[PDB]
Amino acid sequence: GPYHIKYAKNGTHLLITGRKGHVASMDWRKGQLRAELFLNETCHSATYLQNEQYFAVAQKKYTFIYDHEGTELHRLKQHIEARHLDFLPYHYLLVTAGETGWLKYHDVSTGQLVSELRTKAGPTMAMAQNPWNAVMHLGHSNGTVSLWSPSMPEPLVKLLSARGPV
Amino acid sequence: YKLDVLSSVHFVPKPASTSLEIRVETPTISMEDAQPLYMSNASSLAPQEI
Amino acid sequence: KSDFKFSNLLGTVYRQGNITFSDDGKQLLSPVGNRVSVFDLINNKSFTFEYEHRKNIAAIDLNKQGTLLISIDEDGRAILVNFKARNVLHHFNFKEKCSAVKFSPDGRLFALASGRFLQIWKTPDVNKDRQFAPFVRHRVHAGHFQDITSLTWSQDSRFILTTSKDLSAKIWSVDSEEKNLAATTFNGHRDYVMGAFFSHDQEKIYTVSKDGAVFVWEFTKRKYSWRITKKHFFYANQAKVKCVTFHPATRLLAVGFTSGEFRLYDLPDFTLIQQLSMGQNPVNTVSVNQTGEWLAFGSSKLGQLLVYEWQSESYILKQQGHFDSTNSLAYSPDGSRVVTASEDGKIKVWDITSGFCLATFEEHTSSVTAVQFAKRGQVMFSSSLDGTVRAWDLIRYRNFRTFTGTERIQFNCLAVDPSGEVVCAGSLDNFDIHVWSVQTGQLLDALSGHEGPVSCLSFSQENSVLASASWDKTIRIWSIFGRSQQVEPIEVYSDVLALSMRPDGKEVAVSTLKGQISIFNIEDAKQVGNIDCRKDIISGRFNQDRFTAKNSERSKFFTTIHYSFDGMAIVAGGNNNSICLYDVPNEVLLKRFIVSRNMALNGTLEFLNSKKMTEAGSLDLIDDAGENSDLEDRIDNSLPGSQRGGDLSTRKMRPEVRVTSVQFSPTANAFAAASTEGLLIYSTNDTILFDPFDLDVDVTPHSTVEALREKQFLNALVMAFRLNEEYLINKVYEAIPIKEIPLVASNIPAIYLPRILKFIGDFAIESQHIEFNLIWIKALLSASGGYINEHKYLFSTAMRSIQRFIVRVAKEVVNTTTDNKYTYRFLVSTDGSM
Amino acid sequence: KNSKIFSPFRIIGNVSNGVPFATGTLGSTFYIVTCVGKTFQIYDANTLHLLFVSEKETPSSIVALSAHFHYVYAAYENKVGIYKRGIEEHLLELETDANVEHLCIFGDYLCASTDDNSIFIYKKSDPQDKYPSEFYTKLTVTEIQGGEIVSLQHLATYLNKLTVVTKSNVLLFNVRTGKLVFTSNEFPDQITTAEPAPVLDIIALGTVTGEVIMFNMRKGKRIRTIKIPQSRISSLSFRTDGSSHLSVGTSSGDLIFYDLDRRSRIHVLKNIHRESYGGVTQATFLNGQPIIVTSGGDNSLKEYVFDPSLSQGSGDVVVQPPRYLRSRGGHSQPPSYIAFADSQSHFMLSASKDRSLWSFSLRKDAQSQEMSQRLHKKQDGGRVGGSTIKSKFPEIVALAIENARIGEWENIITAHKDEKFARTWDMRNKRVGRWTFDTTDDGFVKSVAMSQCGNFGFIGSSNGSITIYNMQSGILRKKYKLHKRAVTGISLDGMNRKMVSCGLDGIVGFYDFNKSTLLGKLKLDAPITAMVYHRSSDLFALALDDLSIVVIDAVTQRVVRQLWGHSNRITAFDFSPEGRWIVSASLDSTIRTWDLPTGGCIDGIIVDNVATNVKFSPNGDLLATTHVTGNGICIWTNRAQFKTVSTRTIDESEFARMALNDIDFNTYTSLEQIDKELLTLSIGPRSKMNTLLHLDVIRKRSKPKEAPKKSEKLPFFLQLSGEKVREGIAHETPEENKFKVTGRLGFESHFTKQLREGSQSKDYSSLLATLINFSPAAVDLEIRSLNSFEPFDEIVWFIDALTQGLKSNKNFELYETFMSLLFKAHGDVIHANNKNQDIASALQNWEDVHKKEDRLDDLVKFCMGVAAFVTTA
RNA sequence: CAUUGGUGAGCAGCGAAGGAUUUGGUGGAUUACUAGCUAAUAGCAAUCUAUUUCAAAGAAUUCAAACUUGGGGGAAUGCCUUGUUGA
Repeated sequence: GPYHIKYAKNGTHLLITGRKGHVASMDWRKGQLRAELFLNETCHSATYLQNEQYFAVAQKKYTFIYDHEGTELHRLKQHIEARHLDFLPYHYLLVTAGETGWLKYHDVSTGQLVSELRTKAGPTMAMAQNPWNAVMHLGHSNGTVSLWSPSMPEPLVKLLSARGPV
Repeated sequence: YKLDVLSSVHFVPKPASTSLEIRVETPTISMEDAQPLYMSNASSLAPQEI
Repeated sequence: KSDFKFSNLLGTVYRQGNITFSDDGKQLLSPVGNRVSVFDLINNKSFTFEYEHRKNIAAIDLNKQGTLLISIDEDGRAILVNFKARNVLHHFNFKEKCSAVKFSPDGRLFALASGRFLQIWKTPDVNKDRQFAPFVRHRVHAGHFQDITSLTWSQDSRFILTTSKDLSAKIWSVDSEEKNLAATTFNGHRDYVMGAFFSHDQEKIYTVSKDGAVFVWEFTKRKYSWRITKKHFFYANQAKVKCVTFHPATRLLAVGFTSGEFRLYDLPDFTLIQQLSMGQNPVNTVSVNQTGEWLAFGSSKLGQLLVYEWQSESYILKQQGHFDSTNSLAYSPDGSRVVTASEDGKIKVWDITSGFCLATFEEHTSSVTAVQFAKRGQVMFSSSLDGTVRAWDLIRYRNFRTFTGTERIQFNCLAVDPSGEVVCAGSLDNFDIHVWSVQTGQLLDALSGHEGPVSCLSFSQENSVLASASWDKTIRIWSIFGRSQQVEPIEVYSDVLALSMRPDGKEVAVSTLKGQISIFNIEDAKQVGNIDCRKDIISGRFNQDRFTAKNSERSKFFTTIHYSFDGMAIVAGGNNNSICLYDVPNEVLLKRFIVSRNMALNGTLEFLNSKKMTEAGSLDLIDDAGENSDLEDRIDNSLPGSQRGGDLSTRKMRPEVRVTSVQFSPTANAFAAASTEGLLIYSTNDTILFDPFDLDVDVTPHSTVEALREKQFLNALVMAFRLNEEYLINKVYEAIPIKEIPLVASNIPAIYLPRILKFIGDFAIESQHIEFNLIWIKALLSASGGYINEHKYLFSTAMRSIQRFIVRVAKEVVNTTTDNKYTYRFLVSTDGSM
Repeated sequence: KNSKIFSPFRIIGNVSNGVPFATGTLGSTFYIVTCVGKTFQIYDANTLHLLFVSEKETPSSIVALSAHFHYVYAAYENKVGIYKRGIEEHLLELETDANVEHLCIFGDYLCASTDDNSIFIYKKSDPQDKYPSEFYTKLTVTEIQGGEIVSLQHLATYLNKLTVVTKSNVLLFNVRTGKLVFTSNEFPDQITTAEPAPVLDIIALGTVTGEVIMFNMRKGKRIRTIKIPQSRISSLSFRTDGSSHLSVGTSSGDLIFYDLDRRSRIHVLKNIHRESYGGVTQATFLNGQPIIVTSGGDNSLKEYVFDPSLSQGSGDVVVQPPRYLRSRGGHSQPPSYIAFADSQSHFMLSASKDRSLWSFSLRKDAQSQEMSQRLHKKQDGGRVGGSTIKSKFPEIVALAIENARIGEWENIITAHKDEKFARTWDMRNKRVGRWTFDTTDDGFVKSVAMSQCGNFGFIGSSNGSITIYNMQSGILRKKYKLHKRAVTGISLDGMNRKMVSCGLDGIVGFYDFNKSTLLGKLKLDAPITAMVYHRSSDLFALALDDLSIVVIDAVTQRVVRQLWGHSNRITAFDFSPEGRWIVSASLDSTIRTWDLPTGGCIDGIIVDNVATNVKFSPNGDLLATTHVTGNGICIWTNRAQFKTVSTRTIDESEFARMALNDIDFNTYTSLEQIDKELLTLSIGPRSKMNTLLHLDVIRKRSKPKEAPKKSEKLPFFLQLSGEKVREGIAHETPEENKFKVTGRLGFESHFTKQLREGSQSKDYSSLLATLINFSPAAVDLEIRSLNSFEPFDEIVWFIDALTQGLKSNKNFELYETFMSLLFKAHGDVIHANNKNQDIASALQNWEDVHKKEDRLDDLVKFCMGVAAFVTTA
């Protein structure tokens, strides 16, 4: 432990990633285990891609894409020390942010880095997608929340919503 | 450096070469490390060298 | 005889934790890995406590009275120690990662930063007897939301300032009645609050953050509340604050940055007094003397320790140690100093008493494998894997000569002629032994005959033959000097790893891969003894091992062995957790010493806790670098397969406990062992043991004093030796009048002659009675000069100690006396005018 | 009765003495309080880990224990103590000589029942006070009211009613008003136990003839009756986990479980605790759990758990029988032999009359374990001969342990009572070994010893033969036959060369183990009862029959010390690790410490119970002793390890009635100067001379390579502006006229005043004292600051001061150093004015003294020339 | 003739209400024993949450922030930098 949990969009599968590197994908209702990885490493968060078949794990320095059975498919060398992972379902983009202060969008279908944006605010403290319009909200140590899209090198909006880190 | 570390320092020494070094006369205490003691008080140049 | 105790640890002055000055300011307490070392700078003496944590020390404190020392490891395990008696009073487990511990300036209470809680306990009375639960809790405070970085006591012991990773500093009152006086939280820092301090008047509170901001807090009108009246900033380009300390009386602020440079500031003005750099590695800890004059900094990466006298801009102390690097050690012929060879390529000369490095030599490019003195002692030789053997002159500290092979061979072992005219080196890739002439530097010849790499070499001091061993399962005795060149090979059952030569030069012992120490007669070339050692050796299971320690054959042999100068004992060590001392004539193990009890080292435990084992594997093997908050900690620079020869970051595996070299002290009953943590020095100096010789009922301490009163000095002295009590020998020794010393000296029995000479050598070196001790030596040598000659090896250590006293202290006195005499004559005699 | 070397530390091996334990809850967790003689211990119910012990021993044994949240109430004699975290918070002293028997705490009322049927009520002074302190009233139950009080219970939802249970019947008292609310109908059988049920108004009562009654206090009538013929109830407890179960403990050691709903017996646990020690003294279900904690007088505390039923339906019918979960324990009878297992003080081996061998841990109680007696299969292949009914090995009279070969093969030997062989054990596996050593002469084993190498085991028989076996293979190797009577001791030195033996015939044999030869034989006046050998010093002591301890040196085979003073048989004795002390216990209830160097008794103790065994820790920090009563081991702390102990002999006559300082403390301080004519260095570090001479060069090395950066706007007087301590020469203040170069009066330094004072008084002793004390920087500054202008008074005075110092012959190395600094700083001044009479005369007088101290050079040269020649040729 | 090759048939000897081999589960140890929860100078442990809000303090032109990249060659369109045009 501790364990970071992510449910699938349809709620049928559960993805748990332990900090010391225990990652398990299961159908919690039927009590069936799809995959179980004992990566001897520091894992921060995991997410499901378009369905339960593929999931991504943010490990010590690189993000890895895994299969339904747990076979490693890709090592995302471009995503460095990602601490948050999000997937935009209708756009097929995987979003990462971490200590580098860089927001990267990756197309899982084609496997091409759609865009990499410089946040210029140090490590990213929080991240959340707006399901209505797929705009990413990032919180920073300066207490500002910035709204981002892959097609703009600068934040769409900046909101001062705290006096310390968000 | 990297290749030596990788081979666990079982390398073959580089070919020997010659260089010239300049020695400045100074009290031998100065060459030592800094603490409340000294080993030798002689000079750093021999009488022949002076 | 075989009563050795751990005395001090050389080679390391700082590993991690916080270094504390004594209240008097005259002693510096520095954590050295698993133990605490105390350096007395004024008296130039040092000692390391015998007690030992199971992990590295994290926080230490010594109370103002100087009587109680509390040290805490990385798990929260604490040990309370009686500083004066050097004994452990109690062991306490706080069940958390205690970041800091501090005694109150009264001494009644001490506080603990254990996670997000501040724990205040009552100090046990040092005079009281040990009891089951000496500590009594006073209070536990839970206001912080994240781990406490540090804490500070007020000068009156009434308030505590704590700083946490919550970007906050908070104040507490030691007395519940005064809780309303101080219940404030200080906010506004962008990063972790590294330190918070009171002013001398205690009306101003300063807080410092990691980002590099200092805030001044005052109780003022906007009705009154704490406010930030002023804000100061360290405009460090990228360096972050790593440690901070404040001296209220002198208003001195010392800040250590991660870039390796520290600044001294004067508060509240924020005037930059000085700015220096100790290196490129972070300054992990900073401490201040009580007077405020000395500042002590420590860097963990290279193990540097630095005391800075900021007033005069001088260095009282400037030292750097070694971890996992020492490959060899060598005693000076007088035993005063010890030299070490390290994988860094640096040779360092350490003073045994002081505990500090006198000189450092950095000529070698690669690891230095061996070091050795000439019989004279003025000169030193060292071999290195860079392919060179270098001779060093200690009078002028110059590399006066360098020997090199024609075909670029790494050298792993070395040997020097007792005449100091021939030097021989061996290698693990050539199978030959190179020989050079010291005066000329030319390669005399290459001895051949081994079918395997040469593992070790040694010249005999008297007959001057050369004995070499190899992994070829054989030993060859070379008669290099003389008109005829002869080689006598001796076969051994297994690969020879170490070799030691008797001071007599008549026998040679070899440690093999089977775990055997076999002794051979050189002249007759036949075995005379054998010692089995596999069962004695303690080898621990590594965390990565998939096989038990019992079935493990990783190191059940000794890679280094040395004789005692009497010729009757062998001290052995290897890549294992035991230093075994054997008695040669009887082939028995006198005693075994455990090298380390640190679970941070890999080979310490024979059995590993099954709780750590899991379906994934051992929890220890999981790498948690990504958790670390600083990028430098997270970075992985490890080469995939390296085993040795690089920095610790390169290995990726835990350090393994091992002993690289062992030697006996030429001048004392002590031995030094180079290991991973440092140079362990075991000595018999304490001598609390009651070891009588030839007692009878009539012999008693009272009867000894009665003999002195009756003026029977010879009988009094002999009876003192039979009891073998130092205090009684000292009492009798100083009560003998000068007139009757020659009478007593001529009549001392030959059996007790080695004991008196040993006592004089130890007593004289630190005593003030220079003339009294010299009179005794003159009487003893004159009376029994012939006897000492007939038995050189029985009196060797005692004689060497006496010569050390005559040369290192007695000469220095007369040398200062005699130049005054000549300086006198010149001033009076010559003409001074105009 | 107070020792000057040792003090009690605690008692090991004790878990419960038989007093019913108390269960308290802190939050969700549970803890158990058990009584251990005059102290109690608190265990964590989840792990049975020791948490706290009472800080001090009570004056009298504890009779009752009750725990509520953090606070614990312990009753002893006529006093009730209140403890928190093992530390007494308040002591309640009752005003009657009657001893307390039972203890009940509900709300703010503390009820204590004395043996005279008097109930004392205490009340909280404040409603928010933690514990009751104030004395409220006293209620006494008379014989017409009821019989002897059996227990005090409080039922839930009762306002200020105390349910007093007596042998005759139950009584309901109102503590607030002190009036009898209700009296129960008389019961035919004597009530022995009472327990409030989890149901309202019902209390379970247990009689002396195996009857359990569910008495309803509200209705005043019986509700049920369980019958247990030919059994005596000792404990009762209800299950609160939603299953209507009732546990009945009996004095016979059996624990029965009933199902109240079904009217059936679930199971019976037979002989969980010994009948001979009181059976099941206490058995309590943990609140809301399937776990039941049981205790008895056999020094054991067990837990049992009810597993979930194996049936998917009808789980209430198919009830799994209770399963043992965990336990803690120790000896049931006093230990007979003890020993230290390792060089550290971690583990001890103990053997008791209960036929069990235990390994006890000083560091943590949970590590204590019982050594297994399961036998290894015979190597030959034949069937081992023994009774099918398994029984423990007989009592252990002697034990011998080594650690040179731990983990390789057997490393313990034990001797048993009236048994003709010795058994081996293995410390690493904690099990009996596979070898058995026989005397081979039809005699019982009286002595066991092991060689330090761990390869040999020596067995001494009652018929006088010493057999020697090999521990790895268990094969007899050698047999010595010198004694004709029983051999009561065997020992072998560290070198495995000289072996020593002693027997009841009174002779001491000295053998050569290597060559198997008789080195000598020594006969003592009286039979020898025991031996202890000190391997480091090669001294061994013999407890003789005439009430003496005789110390003998094995090397020379002569008695060196003989100790007298014991008035009865010496049960045991041991050597201190440093070989300097012997502590011996005798049957006259005294433990004496003897100082071998002086051969006198330095300390003495009087123990209530005779100490059977005495053992030092190899570290020397602890002393362990076992006594004729008590199941534990008494651990003492050696105060000699933290301060010096006087070796003055103890007063004998004073000790019976209860039933030169440097030499006394074993230290000597060197004289300041042995003789006036002898040259003596200064009493200080030897580096001071070298630092003073080479101060500048040492300091140039000290300076940093690069100049520190500093702020341009810096206070000029920052060093002086220090809020206030520094004692440097710079921080000197003047002490209270024409101008003078050296110093105007009222504004001159301390050093200059002393120099001027000395010149007039013709004595610079005061100034020389302060020169030696001055720091090296201060000394250089003062000499440099001396007046160097005509008439050169201060330079002349300084030379005179140093010349006087050389006459003393003390601190001469420093006076030489001060003179060298004078020439360094003012040599040109002296050279220019060498003809001046004042300077010349001062210099000449210095030379006359200085000329005498050349004898040191002659001694120094001689010693090297001979020492170099002696060591070389 | 030898098997220290396999598979069996039987003795001598050992031998107390049987003996041998294998195996699932749980418990205690595997570091040195100061008790549970919380919003913690005290409460709770049956929780309150029907006082849980106010007040005070708290915002660096650091308005800097990939120390984080396998090598060679490029980079239309992107992105970064610099200038420039019109508002």
